[PDB]
Amino acid sequence: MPHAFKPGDLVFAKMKGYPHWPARIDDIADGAVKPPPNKYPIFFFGTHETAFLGPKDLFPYDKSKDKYGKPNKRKGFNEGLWEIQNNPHASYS
Repeated sequence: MPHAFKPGDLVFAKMKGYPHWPARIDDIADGAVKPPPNKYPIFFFGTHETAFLGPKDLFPYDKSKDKYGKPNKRKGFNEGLWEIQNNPHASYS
């Protein structure tokens, strides 16, 4: 059965006006800006941007890849597919 989201979990994350996007739940580094309550730090593969999202916008990668894991015209998306599949836990700093 599902647990709560934890750092390292892989997802497609949904933001308004964007396709479901390969992403991971990030850690918050010591000394770094924390998310608002009920929000997780989301690292988007390919674009390498962070946004804060709640679970309603987080789709677990294993369950969702057959729907959302397909090339997209959007900038950085295809890079993003490679990253989540090939090295999703790497430093992209």
